[PDB]
Amino acid sequence: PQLHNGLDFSAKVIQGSLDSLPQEVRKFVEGNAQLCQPEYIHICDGSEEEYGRLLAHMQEEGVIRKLKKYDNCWLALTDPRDVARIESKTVIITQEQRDTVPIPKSGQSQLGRWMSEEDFEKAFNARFPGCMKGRTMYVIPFSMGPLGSPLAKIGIELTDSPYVVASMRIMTRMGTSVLEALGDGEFIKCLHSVGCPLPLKKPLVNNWACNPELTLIAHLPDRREIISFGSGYGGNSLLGKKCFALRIASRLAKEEGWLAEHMLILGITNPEGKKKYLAAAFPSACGKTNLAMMNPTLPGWKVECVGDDIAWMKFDAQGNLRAINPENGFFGVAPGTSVKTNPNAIKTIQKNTIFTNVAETSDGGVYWEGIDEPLAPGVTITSWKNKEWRPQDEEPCAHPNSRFCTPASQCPIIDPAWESPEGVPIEGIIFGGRRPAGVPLVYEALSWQHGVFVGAAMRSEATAAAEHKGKVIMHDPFAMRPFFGYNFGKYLAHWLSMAHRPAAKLPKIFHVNWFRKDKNGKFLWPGFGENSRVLEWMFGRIEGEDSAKLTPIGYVPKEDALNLKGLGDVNVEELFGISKEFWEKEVEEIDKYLEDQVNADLPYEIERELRALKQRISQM
Ligand SMILES: Nc1nc2c(ncn2[C@@H]2O[C@H](COP(=O)(O)OP(=O)(O)OP(=O)(O)O)[C@@H](O)[C@H]2O)c(=O)[nH]1
Ligand SMILES: O=C(O)C(=O)CS(=O)(=O)O
Ligand SMILES: [Mn+2]
Ligand SMILES: [Mn+2]
Ligand SMILES: [Mn+2]
Repeated sequence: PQLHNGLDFSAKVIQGSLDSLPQEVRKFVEGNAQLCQPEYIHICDGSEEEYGRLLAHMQEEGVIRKLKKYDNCWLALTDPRDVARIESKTVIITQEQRDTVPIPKSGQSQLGRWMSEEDFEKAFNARFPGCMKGRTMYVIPFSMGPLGSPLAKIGIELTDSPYVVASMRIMTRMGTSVLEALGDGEFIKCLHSVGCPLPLKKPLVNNWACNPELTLIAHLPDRREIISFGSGYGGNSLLGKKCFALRIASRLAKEEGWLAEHMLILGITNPEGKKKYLAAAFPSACGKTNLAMMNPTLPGWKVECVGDDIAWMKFDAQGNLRAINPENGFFGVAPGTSVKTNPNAIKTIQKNTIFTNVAETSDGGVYWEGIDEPLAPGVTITSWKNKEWRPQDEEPCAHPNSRFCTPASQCPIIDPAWESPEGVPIEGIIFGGRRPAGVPLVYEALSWQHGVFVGAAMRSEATAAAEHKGKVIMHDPFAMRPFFGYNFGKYLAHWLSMAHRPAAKLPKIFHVNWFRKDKNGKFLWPGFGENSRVLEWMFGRIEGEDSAKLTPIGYVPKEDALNLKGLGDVNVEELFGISKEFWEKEVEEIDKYLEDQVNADLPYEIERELRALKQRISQM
């Protein structure tokens, strides 16, 4: 009801009907419509006709270009200030601070950024009132996970960016059918705005609308709401990926008893016809997508991909830890992808793929550093800054965090159970990061408690994913440091509690390091497809083969236990060298980190493993 006509937005709907929306869905749409004041309201249906109209619209607006060399591939160049996640401006709103982060013993919490409701209300009222003036508010109904899976969650994202809508059609399952499955059930509320209401006060760079000064990515897990403003790039705008499927999902997983982790899922088959599934948690820009799509160099071995970034795991009635990929596509880093490193990715991104901030060749193709592919004579390269680029310049032709957005079903080695609603049984979990020194190539945990300690003690040199710089070894426990949704001490206690469940079939826990260098700064391990030799040893350990050797840090492969045939130049002494001087300093850094960041919320079982490791190292 109303006294005038200022609340009924039915006259602004250009596709769909507010009358056909569920009541709680319509309240969420009309409520924010009155606040953001959009010129139009577009209810997405996920059809090919709608996807084609948005591509044509963005091309006419100068947002995206058509890559004429491939089949339905598009290039988008963004503002140089809006190129990655902004971890510093990502906050979690809870009534009590201890719900979000463990109260630090002295320093500042590196495990999350908390903000009170009172402070966020002021930051919200200074950004969103009238932010969509003259723009179209798109309503995106999407489902994370197979539409029908028990662990499937439905979300509604409001946004004023057609680039977000197009990307969400690739990365999630979006359409009219998601609204039918929702009904009057619960959904996650997602609100996004680029923060450029018309008329524009500031001219846009590369026709990319963004507001870097007022960028804010807020999470309210008690309200099931995600509110993002100012950014339209990747993890900031695609609210169903990092904000939903990791931060909010980890909170829900703790409440409901499952797991939401920053892990890939791959299935590997041996020449004897046995197939196992593995999960691996690597930090951002550390090799997850390359591992999940690996072309193995060992004959008779095959790798199939279930997912490359996010995993939702939960025990079943039989005690098996089952995992699903809640995503629908791949949002992977472009630089470094070549026919040598990731040939299965090259086959995937040749059609129906949206590229962001990669270089364009004059014949209509893509180009980036590490592509390992020469060009034809007369072919010129246009950098991501929309400028002419020659190999003589200092700057790279593609941004380090440039991405491709391709459907998962196009991957030639996609696992036939990647859309199965029951999930795949995980028999192994892999941790690791970028360590240039000290950490051996691979080792195996001694128990479930030691394995949880291994994940909590993860460290890796700073990459180019967030906004950190410099060669600095930083802590990244479970590769979840920028994505924790609640107290990290309670996160560890949730992982340790898995060993208390009846009939539980706990997987083995391994730690790898593809990035160990020698004294020359050269990589000691070739990596990429050669990592199948490391996965071969894991496969045998899960079966129970006697190919392990006990060390002060865990189980390492025996002498002549790794298939190193063909790589006769590998320095096995330096690949598995365990220096006591290095590990005395390493445990000191882990002790100082866990004591300050977790403090009174640290489970005793984690402190016991820290004591045990330091004792075994002292006896060396
Ligand atoms: N030396 C070495 N480098 C690798 C290996 N695998 C991947 N890399 C490099 O590490 C970078 C990380 O690539 P990704 O697999 O996309 O990183 P990611 O873990 O998926 O990170 P996100 O996509 O942000 O979640 C790539 O650009 C590769 O160049 C490897 O086995 N050995
Ligand atoms: O940061 C990561 O690990 C990503 O996968 C990229 S984004 O989706 O967070 O932009
Ligand atoms: Mn126009
Ligand atoms: Mn990731
Ligand atoms: Mn990836």
